[PDB]
Amino acid sequence: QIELDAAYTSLASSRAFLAPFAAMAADMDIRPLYGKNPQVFAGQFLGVGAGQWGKTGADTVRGRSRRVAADIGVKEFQLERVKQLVVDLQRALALEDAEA
Amino acid sequence: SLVTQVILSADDELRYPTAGELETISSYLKTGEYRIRLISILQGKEQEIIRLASKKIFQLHPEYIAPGGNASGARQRALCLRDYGWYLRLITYAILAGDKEPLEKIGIIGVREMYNSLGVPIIGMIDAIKCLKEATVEVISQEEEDFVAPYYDYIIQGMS
Amino acid sequence: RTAYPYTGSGYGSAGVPYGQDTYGYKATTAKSITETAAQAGVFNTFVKLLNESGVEKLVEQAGPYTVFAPTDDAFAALLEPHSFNKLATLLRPENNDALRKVLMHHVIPGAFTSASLMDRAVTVKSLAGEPISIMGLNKLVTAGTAKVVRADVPCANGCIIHAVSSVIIPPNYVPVPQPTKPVFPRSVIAEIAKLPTPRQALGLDP
Amino acid sequence: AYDMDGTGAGSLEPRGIKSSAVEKDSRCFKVTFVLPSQSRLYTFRELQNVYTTKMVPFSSWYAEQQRIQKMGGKILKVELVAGGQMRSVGNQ
Amino acid sequence: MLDAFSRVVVNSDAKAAYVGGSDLQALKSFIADGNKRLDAVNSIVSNASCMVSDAVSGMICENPGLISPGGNCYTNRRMAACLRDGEIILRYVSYALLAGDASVLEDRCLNGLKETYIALGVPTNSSIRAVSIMKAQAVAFITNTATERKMSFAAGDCTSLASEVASYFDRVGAAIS
Amino acid sequence: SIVTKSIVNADAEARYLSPGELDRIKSFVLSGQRRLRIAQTLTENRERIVKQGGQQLFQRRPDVVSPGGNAYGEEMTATCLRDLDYYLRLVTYGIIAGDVTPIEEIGLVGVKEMYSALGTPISGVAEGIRCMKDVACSLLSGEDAAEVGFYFDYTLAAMQ
Amino acid sequence: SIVTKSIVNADAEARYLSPGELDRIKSFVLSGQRRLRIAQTLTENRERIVKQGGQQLFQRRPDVVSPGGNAYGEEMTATCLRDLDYYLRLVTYGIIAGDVTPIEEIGLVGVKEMYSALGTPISGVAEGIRCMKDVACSLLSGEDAAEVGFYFDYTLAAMQ
Amino acid sequence: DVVNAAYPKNIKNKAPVISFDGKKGVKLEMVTLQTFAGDDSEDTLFDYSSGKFMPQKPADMGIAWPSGDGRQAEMKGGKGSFNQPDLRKYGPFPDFLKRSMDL
Amino acid sequence: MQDAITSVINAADVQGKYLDANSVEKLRGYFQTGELRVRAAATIAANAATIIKEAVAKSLLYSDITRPGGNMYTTRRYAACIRDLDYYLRYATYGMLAGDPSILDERVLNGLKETYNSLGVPIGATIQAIQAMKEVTGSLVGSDAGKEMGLYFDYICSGLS
Amino acid sequence: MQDAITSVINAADVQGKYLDANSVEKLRGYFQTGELRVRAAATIAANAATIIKEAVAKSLLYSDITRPGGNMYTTRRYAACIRDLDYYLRYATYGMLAGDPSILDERVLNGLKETYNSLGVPIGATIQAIQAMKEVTGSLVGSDAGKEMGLYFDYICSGLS
Amino acid sequence: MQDAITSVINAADVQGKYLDANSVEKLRGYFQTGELRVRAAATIAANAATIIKEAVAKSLLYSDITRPGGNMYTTRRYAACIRDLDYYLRYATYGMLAGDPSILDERVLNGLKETYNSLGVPIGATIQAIQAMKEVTGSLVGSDAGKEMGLYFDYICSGLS
Ligand SMILES: C=CC1=C(C)[C@@H](Cc2[nH]c(/C=C3N=C(/C=C4\NC(=O)[C@H](C)[C@H]4CC)C(C)=C\3CCC(=O)O)c(CCC(=O)O)c2C)NC1=O
Ligand SMILES: C=CC1=C(C)[C@@H](Cc2[nH]c(/C=C3N=C(/C=C4\NC(=O)[C@H](C)[C@H]4CC)C(C)=C\3CCC(=O)O)c(CCC(=O)O)c2C)NC1=O
Ligand SMILES: C=CC1=C(C)[C@@H](Cc2[nH]c(/C=C3N=C(/C=C4\NC(=O)[C@H](C)[C@H]4CC)C(C)=C\3CCC(=O)O)c(CCC(=O)O)c2C)NC1=O
Ligand SMILES: C=CC1=C(C)[C@@H](Cc2[nH]c(/C=C3N=C(/C=C4\NC(=O)[C@H](C)[C@H]4CC)C(C)=C\3CCC(=O)O)c(CCC(=O)O)c2C)NC1=O
Ligand SMILES: CCC1=C(C)/C(=C/C2=NC(=C\c3[nH]c(/C=C4\NC(=O)[C@H](C)[C@H]4CC)c(C)c3CCC(=O)O)/C(CCC(=O)O)=C2C)NC1=O
Ligand SMILES: CCC1=C(C)/C(=C/C2=NC(=C\c3[nH]c(/C=C4\NC(=O)[C@H](C)[C@H]4CC)c(C)c3CCC(=O)O)/C(CCC(=O)O)=C2C)NC1=O
Ligand SMILES: CCC1=C(C)/C(=C/C2=NC(=C\c3[nH]c(/C=C4\NC(=O)[C@H](C)[C@H]4CC)c(C)c3CCC(=O)O)/C(CCC(=O)O)=C2C)NC1=O
Ligand SMILES: CCC1=C(C)/C(=C/C2=NC(=C\c3[nH]c(/C=C4\NC(=O)[C@H](C)[C@H]4CC)c(C)c3CCC(=O)O)/C(CCC(=O)O)=C2C)NC1=O
Ligand SMILES: CCC1=C(C)/C(=C/C2=NC(=C\c3[nH]c(/C=C4\NC(=O)[C@H](C)[C@H]4CC)c(C)c3CCC(=O)O)/C(CCC(=O)O)=C2C)NC1=O
Repeated sequence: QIELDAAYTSLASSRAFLAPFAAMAADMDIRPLYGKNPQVFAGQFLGVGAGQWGKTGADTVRGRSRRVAADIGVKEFQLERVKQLVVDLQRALALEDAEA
Repeated sequence: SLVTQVILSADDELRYPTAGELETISSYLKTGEYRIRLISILQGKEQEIIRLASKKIFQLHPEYIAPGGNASGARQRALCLRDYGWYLRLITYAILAGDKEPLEKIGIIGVREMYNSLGVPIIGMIDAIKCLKEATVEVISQEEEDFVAPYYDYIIQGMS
Repeated sequence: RTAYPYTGSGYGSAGVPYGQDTYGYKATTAKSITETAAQAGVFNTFVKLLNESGVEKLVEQAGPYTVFAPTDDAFAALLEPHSFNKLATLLRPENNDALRKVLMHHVIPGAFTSASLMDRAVTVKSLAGEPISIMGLNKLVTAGTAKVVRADVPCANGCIIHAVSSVIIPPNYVPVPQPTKPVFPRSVIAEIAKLPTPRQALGLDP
Repeated sequence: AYDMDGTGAGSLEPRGIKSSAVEKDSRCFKVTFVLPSQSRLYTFRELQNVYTTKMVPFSSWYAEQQRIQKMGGKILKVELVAGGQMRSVGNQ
Repeated sequence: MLDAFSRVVVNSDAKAAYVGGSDLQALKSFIADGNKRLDAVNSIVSNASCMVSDAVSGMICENPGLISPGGNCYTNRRMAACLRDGEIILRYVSYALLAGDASVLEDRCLNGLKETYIALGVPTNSSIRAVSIMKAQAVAFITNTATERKMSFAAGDCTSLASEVASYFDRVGAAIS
Repeated sequence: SIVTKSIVNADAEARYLSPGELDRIKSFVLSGQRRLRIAQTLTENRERIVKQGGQQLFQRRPDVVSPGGNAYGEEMTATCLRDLDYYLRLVTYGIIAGDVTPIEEIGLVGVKEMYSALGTPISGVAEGIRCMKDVACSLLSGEDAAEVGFYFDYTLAAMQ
Repeated sequence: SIVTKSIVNADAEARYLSPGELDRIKSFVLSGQRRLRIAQTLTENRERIVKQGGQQLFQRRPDVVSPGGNAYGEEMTATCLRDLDYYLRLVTYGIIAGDVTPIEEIGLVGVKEMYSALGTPISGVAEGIRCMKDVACSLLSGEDAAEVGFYFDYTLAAMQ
Repeated sequence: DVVNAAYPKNIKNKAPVISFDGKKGVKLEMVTLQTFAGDDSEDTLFDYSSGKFMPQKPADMGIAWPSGDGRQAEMKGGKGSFNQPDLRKYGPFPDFLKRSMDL
Repeated sequence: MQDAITSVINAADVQGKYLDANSVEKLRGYFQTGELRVRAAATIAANAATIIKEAVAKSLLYSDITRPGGNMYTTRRYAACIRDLDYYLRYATYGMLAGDPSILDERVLNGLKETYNSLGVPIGATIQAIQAMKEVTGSLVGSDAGKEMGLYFDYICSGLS
Repeated sequence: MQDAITSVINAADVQGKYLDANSVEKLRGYFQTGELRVRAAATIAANAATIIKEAVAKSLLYSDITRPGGNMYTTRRYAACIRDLDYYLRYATYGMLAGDPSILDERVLNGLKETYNSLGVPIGATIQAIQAMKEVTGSLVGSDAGKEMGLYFDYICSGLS
Repeated sequence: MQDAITSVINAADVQGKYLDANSVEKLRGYFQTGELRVRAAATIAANAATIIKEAVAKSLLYSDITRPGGNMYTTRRYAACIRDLDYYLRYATYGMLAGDPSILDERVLNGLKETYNSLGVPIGATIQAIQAMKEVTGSLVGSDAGKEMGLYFDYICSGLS
């Protein structure tokens, strides 16, 4: 638990690292070359091409806050695995209390 | 072995193995057991062959057997068959790892200074290996002895 | 024949080889910080707290450090009635946060041997970030509240290790409070009644 | 200049040792190693001591450490005697 | 005993030197903030009768076995001595802040205090907390961040005198440990 | 080729060629009949392998052909397919030489300097060769597609 | 800085600093008052210098922000401006250090390896710094714009 | 051994704990009263490890490097046909270089 | 620097005996997987830059080693990483072909953890990068080939630890 | 190898923040003494041989290290001294200009006391030579400049001790 | 690298005194044996290969370091021995002429036992080879000349131990 809480403080520190530029690029005019209107040839990027969408969809997004978020999901998997292991250990300790 | 030569030779250029080299590993591994089947044939004929090697190395060179020569005496001749046994054992290694390094990292590199500090005439040892290759042809059929022929004459080329 | 002879060969030589053993540039033999302490058999809680807290990566580095690693009798001496107030809360498993600074106050950038502290009082901040005053007078070298026990231990990267008698707490370190209950106000009318109205602030009402 | 101009694979100068050394780097290691020649028995050159301990620079430690293992050497100990750690500016 | 002027004399006697131009910039900067140092000693000695009761009673509410019978603050004569060495230590630290060097601290206050407190049976770890509350108070008074009495000052940086008085209490707290 | 660098390898080492080197020159020349058939398939399929090669390249990288892309207009798009005809030609050389040595010193050595100096996205031309690879391996059996595709991905590796 | 490499220059040559080196350390420190004013202008103009910097960058390179571009979406565009805030910061270091030594070992050494390994078009980020340069030199007089622009174009040169 | 079929599921009930609450009745209780336990066994019923796991290193082979010269630490298959014995024996060696047979 | 055949020949030679049935039994086991290793080393050579780009973005791309003060901040320091991760993915490819991890400690592992401590490189983040790089390598070469290539990654991670 | 500006930029960069008022406050303090350091380094370059000739004649010229058996007897050994003292007066000049003693331990102090113990060079006489050399350096550059140049001499003497 | 005359001159010079009667007394003792050492170094140069061939055949020729697994098995490893034994018989010849073993530890002994431990060369068999080589050297040069040449062999064996 207390290394999952250290992962959440690193996600909060990674967003404050980029928040002067995340809001500074929020009122720029970023016009692409293709991909939005269908009158321009986009090629592969009409949607996405041939298997490159991923197992989830968030794994194809790059960034400092997406990369520490995948660290959180692998760290919360190991906490939830061992929190469900103390449940059936507590069942067997109470199941052996009905014989004395 | 052969894969080791490709990993090394590709490692000094800081690159993965190219298209041609991966052929050289793939073709070598597909001819795998036939070396394995062949070495078991030769291991069952080591007492076969070294007895035949002592046939002609000494009828060709009675200088070494005679009193005064290096191989004169029982215990000198005793290891004499042992050197054939190690060489024949080395060739089974070379026939398996399909190249010359087990015949070169052992046996060949610095062999002359070994023998010259021993008194064994280095020209006589060349005929000993040539005698050993002459002996391996009889207990081996025509199919597989030219598979093992290039491993012998490398030793003769290494010793000169 | 002079006692302090020298090194070298050829003429103008004193019969002693170069470097006293024929080696000009001697390969070192010390280990690094944390396993020079692991071999000592006295810094057991110190090396273990470093490994758990992640500070041990910092004092792995090659920078010339002057560690003031307390022997575990110092850690065993943390059962003051006083010092247990400000340090017992770190025993909780979520408070690794303060444990790194409190341990990072024991690392000093630089190689300050005790012989280099001949009646000299020089301060410095740690790698924790706050100043510490090293204090060598009357051959009693002090590091905050250290009162160093063993003089120096030569380490790998030109680093030094001094054994201290206690644990140095950083100056502006406040102890973390114990885990508490998030309390909420039961009513809302006991709090509108707790706020002074504008007519109260001008003295118009009692 | 430095060894990271943009060279990588498929570039005109040959693919080689690329060190992360800055402009005129002033960091240097103190290394210790044995490096048997493995080539004297067909060259017959004179013999030289193979156990050396010397200060190699940071600019060329990686090439040297990459090469000491090329010829079967073993590195007994290395340290960063001169230079800082995590230092953005000042390695020059 | 020495001061900050005569510490660099007996350092310059160790090299058989004259006190030349290299060392006088250390001392002319010392008299440059000489008005700052006297503004730091005056914050200590004006609350010094109240800091000693603030610090000894903070030791009691942490380690209450001293006032327990058989303890070391139980007898009322034995309590009045513990208020005395709270302020004799504060008398010798304030001389060390005044002189600028801890020689008079390490030749008169700590000269045998360690074998005193063993032979009186005084608990040494509570003598650390009697000293170190006065460390945390004097760095609050000199930085003027004491939370219930602010003194008037010409404004500016003072953090070197704060760490200097924190360095003198650690030489007390290490010499009696 | 495998013949020329198996020589220059043993050339530098002051020695002849081992059985490991001469049983592969032997193994390569018996492979030569099958190599010319594979290169013969790609030789007169360049109309489809290139034109369908640039098919998927634009449908995957519309930026390079869109206005502002390097291969924009009737002109650059023709040269946009010209380079693919080059690299498809070099793969036919590598298949017959049994190595990327022809592809090495033509189209690979210093390729990043050219395309960086032409303003062309080098990653874009790497995408073009991958699109040609799926068209090429779709024209051959599995035993051949492990070769013809094998030389493309080496070109993909060196081109980034 | 000019102080540290004028030292390490004369350090390597086993000598002290010449008048040519010491009349410029002297000339640089008297220049230090004017340098802090110039860096002080860029320090609290990063809101406009960066945001208008990415203004012209997207108008000149819509591919990088269009769908498929490296800086596409709300996420990458924020990091798209983050790097410009980095390089604008390093130029403030170079102005105060009187040299691109801070910009050299931060953001320039091995920069092509990073951006090639991130998939970012290195030419695109070079276009971004040029757009910041016109905004920066528009904030200062002619005597200053010959400096603040002077450090940007060095970053432009090393970034391609 | 589990030989306690004399002791059922009703071992540690501790029937005689008795609380008088004054001069009235004895108020008999069967509270189980566990120990200051801890049940000292290793490798329990589940894994309890979610990632953060590359701890495995080979054992030290002395002066050579680990797992390199295991040509002395193997079994064998054969020995050869002639094989003159040693007669000087000079101690068994620690693997007789960091170089292998195939140097 | 020994492959599976070199290690088998060495152990059979170090006792002075011929290649018996047990020595050839392992050699036949290596030749059976000879077809799998080349195709594994084939695709890894193709997607070398793509694998390293996937590992760093999945393990340590946005962590605060990437930010200022972290161990990977400056562009020289970032560029050293992908140079550094290239060796792990490359030398692991050599171990996968040779079938013996002797080349790793010969040319990678020795003086490695002693070098990162000198530079102050975080060994913790390094292993997780290799673990993430091992995870993507199992994507390309398949399951069993990933088991083979993965068997040398953790060998690096174990000794580097 | 950092000057005062490099050290200020490093500490302000290592936290990822800009150059605030405190970082520029020290930088302004360094630029104020920029005029003093050059003139200090000016005269020291002129009187380099004269300063070293004054120090050795004032500290260790006639002591019995100079006589037979002493550590400085032979002409090679005497000539090594003034070569050796030249570095201390030279590198101290670099620290006086850079305003940071990082260059000393980077290029002088590391492996220095460990080297003199190998040769058997007396560290006691060495420091007194540098102390006497510090005394004459305060003669030339003045009082405060001598305080600056003197601040790096004892830094050498401290670490060399 | 000092001979008997160099060592005598050094000790007489290191006290700054002339060559008195005691210093010349040893020098006359060295010149008396000057005729013996050259003839000793004469025959050793002639029978260099014969002496080394006699030592290895008498000490470690048939021991199991010579057999597989032993420290001397491969031909490169065997050839390194007689190359290695040549230095001991050669440098001992230099010490016999110079009359001072300073050249041995200067050029042979330093880093030698630390090198054999690295390679894993058995120091026990090495000394017995030199002892056997010392035994044959007393055969050629005679008794007293063998006492002289033998006096530097065990000096190598002592320090190499
Ligand atoms: C920072 C240092 C630190 C400590 C000193 C302890 C202090 C402490 N103890 C408890 C909490 C508790 N403390 C006790 C202990 C006792 N109750 C008794 O009647 C006995 C006399 C005595 C034991 C000898 C009990 C029984 C609980 C309830 C929770 C539990 O049993 O686990 C709590 C949780 C508060 C709450 O939720 O109510 C805290 C902070 N924990 C810390 O983290
Ligand atoms: C010049 C140096 C100098 C000092 C530093 C002080 C300290 C000091 N205190 C006492 C004497 C004492 N000192 C203490 C003090 C304490 N016990 C505690 O539990 C607390 C931790 C601490 C108070 C803060 C007590 C309790 C006595 C009384 C012993 C007694 O009366 O028998 C004595 C012995 C004097 C005597 O009783 O005859 C001295 C030397 N006085 C000095 O002259
Ligand atoms: C259980 C009993 C108990 C106490 C009595 C207080 C005692 C106390 N006060 C302070 C801390 C302090 N104590 C004082 C002392 C004083 N303030 C003044 O203005 C006067 C001069 C003097 C009282 C006469 C000062 C000035 C500080 C610093 C902060 C401040 O109060 O402004 C500290 C150190 C910090 C800490 O550990 O919390 C302690 C232990 N705390 C306790 O836990
Ligand atoms: C409700 C629960 C309950 C109890 C716990 C006992 C308690 C108890 N015991 C006695 C009364 C007594 N208790 C004792 C017992 C003893 N006296 C001794 O001196 C011995 C040390 C000890 C023997 C072990 C004796 C001897 C008497 C008096 C004779 C008797 O009443 O039996 C009385 C009556 C006292 C009176 O008359 O006021 C009571 C209430 N009885 C109860 O009804
Ligand atoms: C101080 C020197 C320095 C630089 C420059 C630097 C760059 C840097 N740029 C990054 C990402 C990135 N950079 C971009 C940049 C761009 N996209 C575009 O279209 C434009 C052409 C361009 C910006 C003008 C994008 C899109 C990412 C995220 C890529 C991804 O998520 O895969 C990352 C990874 C995430 C992070 O940690 O921030 C680093 C480290 N680090 C440094 O230390
Ligand atoms: C693995 C490679 C390898 C080889 C070959 C090897 C050889 C070797 N041959 C030796 C001796 C000898 N070898 C011979 C050999 C011969 N006389 C003849 O007429 C023949 C042509 C020839 C044998 C076929 C003789 C006579 C001696 C004894 C010489 C003596 O000691 O007087 C010795 C000295 C000890 C011993 O006999 O074991 C070695 C080490 N060592 C090795 O490691
Ligand atoms: C072939 C076996 C082998 C390896 C592995 C090797 C590593 C090696 N890594 C180095 C640096 C480095 N390595 C890193 C790596 C990292 N930073 C992080 O945060 C990550 C955890 C990690 C990437 C996975 C960095 C940042 C440097 C530069 C350190 C500096 O400039 O101080 C250096 C210093 C010289 C240079 O890069 O030119 C060497 C020699 N050398 C070898 O011969
Ligand atoms: C045999 C090895 C080999 C190659 C590869 C080669 C390439 C090459 N490509 C060129 C141009 C070009 N190449 C492109 C290519 C592209 N535009 C895109 O959008 C795509 C990403 C990409 C093609 C798939 C364009 C647009 C030009 C013209 C650039 C200009 O006109 O400025 C030119 C200059 C004109 C010419 O002489 O053809 C050469 C020499 N030469 C060689 O000898
Ligand atoms: C001039 C002073 C001096 C000496 C003495 C010296 C020794 C030295 N002996 C070496 C190897 C060796 N030395 C031996 C020696 C022996 N094996 C045995 O069983 C015997 C006990 C012993 C013969 C007496 C062997 C077998 C090797 C090769 C080790 C290997 O390939 O791993 C090597 C490694 C490189 C090489 O030979 O090219 C050096 C440097 N170098 C010097 O500069």
